[PDB]
Amino acid sequence: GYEVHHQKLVFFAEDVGSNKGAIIGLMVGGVVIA
Amino acid sequence: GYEVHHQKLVFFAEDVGSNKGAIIGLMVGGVVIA
Amino acid sequence: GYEVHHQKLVFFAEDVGSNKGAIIGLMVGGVVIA
Amino acid sequence: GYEVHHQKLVFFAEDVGSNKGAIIGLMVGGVVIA
Amino acid sequence: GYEVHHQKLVFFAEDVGSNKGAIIGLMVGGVVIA
Amino acid sequence: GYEVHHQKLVFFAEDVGSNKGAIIGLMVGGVVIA
Amino acid sequence: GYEVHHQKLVFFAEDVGSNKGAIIGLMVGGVVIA
Amino acid sequence: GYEVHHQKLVFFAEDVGSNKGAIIGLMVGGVVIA
Amino acid sequence: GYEVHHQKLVFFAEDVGSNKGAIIGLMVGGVVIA
Amino acid sequence: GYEVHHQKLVFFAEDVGSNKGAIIGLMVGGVVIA
Repeated sequence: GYEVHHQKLVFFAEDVGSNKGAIIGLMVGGVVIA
Repeated sequence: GYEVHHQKLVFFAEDVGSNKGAIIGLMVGGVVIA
Repeated sequence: GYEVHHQKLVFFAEDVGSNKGAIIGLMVGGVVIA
Repeated sequence: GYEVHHQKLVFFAEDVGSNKGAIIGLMVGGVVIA
Repeated sequence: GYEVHHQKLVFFAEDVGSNKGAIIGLMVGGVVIA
Repeated sequence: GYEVHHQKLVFFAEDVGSNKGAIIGLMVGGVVIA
Repeated sequence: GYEVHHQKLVFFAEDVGSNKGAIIGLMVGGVVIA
Repeated sequence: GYEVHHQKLVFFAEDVGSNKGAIIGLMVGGVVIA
Repeated sequence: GYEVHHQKLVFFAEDVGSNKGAIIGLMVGGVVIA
Repeated sequence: GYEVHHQKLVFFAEDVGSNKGAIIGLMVGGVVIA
């Protein structure tokens, strides 16, 4: 018998304020210019 | 017997205020200019 | 016997206010100019 | 009998303020110019 | 009988302020220019 | 001065033959039974 | 002066033959039963 | 002066034959039963 | 003056045959039952 | 003057045959039951 519970993944846990750049959770490939 | 419960994935957990840039949860490929 | 329950995926959990940029949940390809 | 509980993964635990660069949780491949 | 609980992984535990560079939690491959 | 060119994203680069299952490029939510 | 060129992202580079299961490029959320 | 070129990301470089399970390039959240 | 070229990331370089389980390139969160 | 070239990252360099379990390149969070 197996169980997994109350597992969490959070990228940004708290607030984001006044960014003038680039904020990305998960990026796969691509180009980011900030 | 197996179970998984109360699993969560959150990119942005708290508020986002006054961004003048680019905020992306998940990006695959593409170009981001901020 | 297997079960999965109460699983959630949330990109933006809290409010978004006064953005003057670009907010994208999921982006695949494309060009974002902010 | 096995169980795992209250396991968490957090990239950014506290707030992000006034970034003018690039903040990425998870990056796979790609180019980041900040 | 085995159990694991209250295990956590945190990349950035406290706040990030005014970055003008590049902050990445996990990077696999890719190029980062800061 | 910045430029990005000849960037491509391809889900299936070569041919698909005689599938009796389910082939999906991008899936968001939903249920797939194959 | 910055440039990025000839960048590619490919999920399946070669052919797919006779699948009786499920092949998905990118999956976000959802349930896949194969 | 900076440049990046001929960068590639490939999930499956060669052919996939006769799968009766589940093949996913990128998975974010969700449940996969194979 | 800086340059990066001919950089590659490949998850599966050669062929995949007759899987009856689950093959995932990149997985973020979620539950995989094979 | 700096350059980096012919750099590669490969998770699975050779073929995968007849798996009845779970093969994952990169896993972040989540639960894998094989």
